[PDB]
Amino acid sequence: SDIQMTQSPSSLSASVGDRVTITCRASQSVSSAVAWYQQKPGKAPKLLIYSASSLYSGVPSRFSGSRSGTDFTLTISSLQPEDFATYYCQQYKYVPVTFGQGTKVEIKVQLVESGGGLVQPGGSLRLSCAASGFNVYSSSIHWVRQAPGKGLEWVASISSYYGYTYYADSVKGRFTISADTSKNTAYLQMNSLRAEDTAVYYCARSRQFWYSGLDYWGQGTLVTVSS
Amino acid sequence: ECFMVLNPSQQLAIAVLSLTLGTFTVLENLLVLCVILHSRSLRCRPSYHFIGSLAVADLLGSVIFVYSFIDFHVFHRKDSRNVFLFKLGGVTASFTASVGSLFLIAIDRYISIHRPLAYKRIVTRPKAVVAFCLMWTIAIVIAVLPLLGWNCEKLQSVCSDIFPHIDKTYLMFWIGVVSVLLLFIVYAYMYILWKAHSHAVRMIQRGARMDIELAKTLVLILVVLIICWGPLLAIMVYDVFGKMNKLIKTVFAFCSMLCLLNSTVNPIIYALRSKDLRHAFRSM
Amino acid sequence: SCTTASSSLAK
Amino acid sequence: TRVFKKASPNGKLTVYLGKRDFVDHIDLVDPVDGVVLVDPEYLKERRVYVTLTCAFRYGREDLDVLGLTFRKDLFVANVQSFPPAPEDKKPLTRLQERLIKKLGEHAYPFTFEIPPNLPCSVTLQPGPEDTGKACGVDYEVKAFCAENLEEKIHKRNSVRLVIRKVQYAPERPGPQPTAETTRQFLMSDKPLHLEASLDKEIYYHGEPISVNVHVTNNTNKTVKKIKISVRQYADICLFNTAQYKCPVAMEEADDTVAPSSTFCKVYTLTPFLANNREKRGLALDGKLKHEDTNLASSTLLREGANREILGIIVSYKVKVKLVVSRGGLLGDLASSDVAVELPFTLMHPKPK
Ligand SMILES: CC(C)(CCCCCCN=C=S)c1cc(O)c2c(c1)OC(C)(C)[C@@H]1CC[C@@H](CO)C[C@@H]21
Repeated sequence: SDIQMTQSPSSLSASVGDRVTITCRASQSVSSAVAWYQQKPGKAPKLLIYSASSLYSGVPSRFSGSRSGTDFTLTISSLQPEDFATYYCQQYKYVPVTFGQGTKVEIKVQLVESGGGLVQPGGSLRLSCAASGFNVYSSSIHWVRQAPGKGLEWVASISSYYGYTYYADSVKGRFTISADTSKNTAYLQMNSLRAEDTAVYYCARSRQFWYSGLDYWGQGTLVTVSS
Repeated sequence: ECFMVLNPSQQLAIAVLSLTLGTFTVLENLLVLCVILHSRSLRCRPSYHFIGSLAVADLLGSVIFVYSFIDFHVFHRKDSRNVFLFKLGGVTASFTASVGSLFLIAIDRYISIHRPLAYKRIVTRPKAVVAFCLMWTIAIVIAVLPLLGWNCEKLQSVCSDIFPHIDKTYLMFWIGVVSVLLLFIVYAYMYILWKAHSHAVRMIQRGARMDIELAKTLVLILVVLIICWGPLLAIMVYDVFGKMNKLIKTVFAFCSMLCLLNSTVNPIIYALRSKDLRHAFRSM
Repeated sequence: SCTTASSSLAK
Repeated sequence: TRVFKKASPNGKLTVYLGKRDFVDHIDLVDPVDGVVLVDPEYLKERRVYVTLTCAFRYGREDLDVLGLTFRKDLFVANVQSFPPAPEDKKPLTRLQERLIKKLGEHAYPFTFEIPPNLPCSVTLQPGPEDTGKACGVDYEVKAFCAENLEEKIHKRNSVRLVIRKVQYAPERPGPQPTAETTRQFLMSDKPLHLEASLDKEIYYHGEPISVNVHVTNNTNKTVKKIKISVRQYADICLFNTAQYKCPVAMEEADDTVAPSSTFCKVYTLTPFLANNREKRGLALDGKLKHEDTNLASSTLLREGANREILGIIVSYKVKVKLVVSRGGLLGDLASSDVAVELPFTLMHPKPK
C-alpha cells in the first residue's frame, strides 16, 4: 500500500542556542529506512541523517536523531543563525517514497538542471538535469515536487543499472523519464500537464548500490501553468 | 544360379534365438513408446524427443528384420524384384536411421557436457527439428539411391554374394557412413571418461568417487557399442578379401541376429539409466 | 514459512 | 541497533541474529553468532539443533541429473542448543551477551566459525522459463526440533534463514594491468604491436571501465574493426570445470589503422545487468529472495596453497581484439584476429 507519515509539530519557535526536537510517525513499520533533510528557504534541501541514525558527512555533530518503533525524532543541541529552516523526513523502505508535511523552525561533483517555464492545459514540457562528477550507472536519479507552501512529494525514479523506472501514483503515464548515458543526462518529459500539478521540480542523486538517501541535490527549476 | 536355404528343424532352432529376441525388443520399444505418448510432460526438453525418435526408429525396423528372417530363412519364398529389393532397403534404412539417431543423441549429450551453458542456446526447437529432419532425409536418400541407382545388374559392375543386387560401392558407402559416426561416438565417450578420470586425480591431488559412478554406465555402453557394431563390420569387411567361405556365410547368418541383439540391448541401456524414464515407468 | 522481522536492543 | 528475528509457525522456535551479512577477509571470517529462544515446557525431551549449510545447488545440474550428474552439498556444521552439554567452551559475544540479557532466560546461543577455504555466495542468473527456486552456492542457518525417531513432525515447524557471505574491496591499488603483444603473420616482415591497459586495477560496480589502447602497425595490413569486450567467466571447478565465456560489456569500433601507422585512444565501457537481462547462466551477487541483485563481485584468493577452491570463483578479464581485412575472391573473407586480455577485479568497497 502507501505509507502515510505525519510529522509534529507543524511549526515551532525556539530561542537561540537551546535544545530542540522534532518528531514524526510512520503509519506502517519502516525499519530504520528513514532520512532527515534540511531545507533553507528558497535554496534546495540537503541531507542530514541517513539510515535513521547516521549523520551524513559534513553535517555538524550538533545534530542527532533516534528511533523508537515508528516514532522517529531529531534532536538539535543549539540554535544558531545557520539553523532556522524547514526540516523534512522521508521513508524509503518500500516504494513509493513518501515525505512528511514537515516542521518550520525559527529562532524568534555537482548537478545542473533546466527546462522550466509556463505551460497550458494539455501541454508538455521537458525538464532536464545533467550530471557532473557522478556516473549514470553508479547512481540512481530521482525527481521530486515542491508545491509552494507544502512539503516535497516524490515524482519519478530512474535506475540505469537495473533498467527499471518508477512513477508516482498520481502521475501514471502522464510523463516519461529517460537517461542519456552518453551525455550523462537525465530527461523527464511532462506530457499533458494538469492544473493541479504546479510545483518547482528538483532532481537528486542516490547511490545505486546500497541506497543511502538523496545526497547530492539538484538546484531545480520552477514551472507554472496558466490558461 | 542361386543359393539354397533349407532345414526341417535346424532352421527352426536358428530362428528361435532371433524370434525371441525380436519379440522382446518390439515389446520393450512398444512399452517405451506408449509411455512416451501417454504423457505430454515429455515434450519439455528436446533430449527425450530425440530419444523417442530413436525408439520409433528401432521399433520400425525390428518387425521388418524378423519378418525377413522368417521369410528368407524358410525357403526364400518371396521372389518379386521389389518385394525383396525395396524391403531390404527398408530394413537397412531402419538400422542406419537407428544408429544415426544414436549419433544425434551422442552429439547432443557430448555438447551438453562440453558447453552446458551454450547447449541451451545452440539447441532450440526449430534448429533441433531442422537437424532431425535432415538426418532422417539423409537416411531416406541413402536408402533409396542404391535402389534407383547403382547395381551390378542395373549397370556394369560386380555382384555381391552377401547381398543380392547391391554393388560393393555402397557396401563401402554404408560401412563408411556408419564407421565415421561410430568412431566419433566412441571418441566422444572416451573424451568424457578421460576428463572424468583426469579430474578424479585432481580431487586427490589438490585435496575418486564420481568417476566410478559415471564409468558404471560408460564402460557398459561402450561394451555394447563395440560388441555389436564392431563384430558385424569386421565380418563384413572380409568380403573384400577373396576368402569366400560358406562356413563364414553360416557364421555371418549367426551374427545377423546379433544386429537385432543390438536393437534389443540399446533401448535397455538407454532407458534404464534415465531417472526420468525409470520413475515414469514406475508411475505410468 | 512465516516472515523475517526485527526487534529492539538497548545499547 | 536492531536485531533480526525469524519465528516458526508453531511459535516455539524463534532464532535471533545480529547481522545477516558476513564478510570474509583473507585472514579470518566474521563468526556466525546467534541465539535461539523456545518454551521447553512444550517439549519434554525434544532437542534444539542449529546448522549452517552450504550448498552448490542446481547450476544446470538437474538437466543432467537424470543419468549423468547429481546435486552436491558443501560444508555443513551442526550445533545442539537445548542442553549445555560441553559447558566448557563459552567465548560468548558482546552482541550475544547483550541480547541474552535483553531476552533473559531460555535464550541459548550458538557460534559458528566458517572455514576460510569456502567460497563466497553467488547465484546463477535464472532463465525466465526456469522460474524455479534459483541456483548456485548458498549458505543457510536452519534449526530443527530433534532427539526423536521420526523427523516428519518437526520438519514443517523447523525454521530457516538465508545468509550469504560477501567480500569487499582490499582498498589497496596494485600494479597497472598491461598487456603487450607483437604479431608477425609470417607473410610480411613488418609486425604489429598492440599494447592495452586499464586506468586502475580494482573497479567499483557501476564505475565506467576505461581502456587505453595503442596500436602500431608497421606492415601494409590494416585493421577493419576494433573488437572490445569483457566476459564474466567463472571457474566452476572440482566439477566438469566448464569455465563459461559469456560477455557482459560490448564495444564496437570501426576505426581503421593505416599501414605503418599508430592509433592511440581511450574507450569507455561500463558493465551493467540491465542489458544482460535476456542472458542466462550469468553469475550475480548473493540473493536473499526473488528480489534482484547486481553482478557477481570478483572473488579473490590467497596466494599460498591456492588449492582448487570448492565452489564458484568469478574473475573478470577484458579483451581488445584487432581483426584484419583480407579480400579473397574479390572482397572480404578475412579470417584472422589478434587479441589480448587484461584481468581486473570488480567488487564493492567496504562501507564505513
Ligand atoms: C544392413 C546390413 C548390415 C548390410 C547391408 C549394407 C551394406 C551395403 C548394401 N546395402 C543395402 S540395402 C545387413 C545385414 C544382414 O545380415 C542382412 C541384411 C542387411 O539385409 C537383410 C535383412 C535383408 C538380410 C536377410 C537375410 C540375412 C541372412 O541371415 C542377412 C540380412
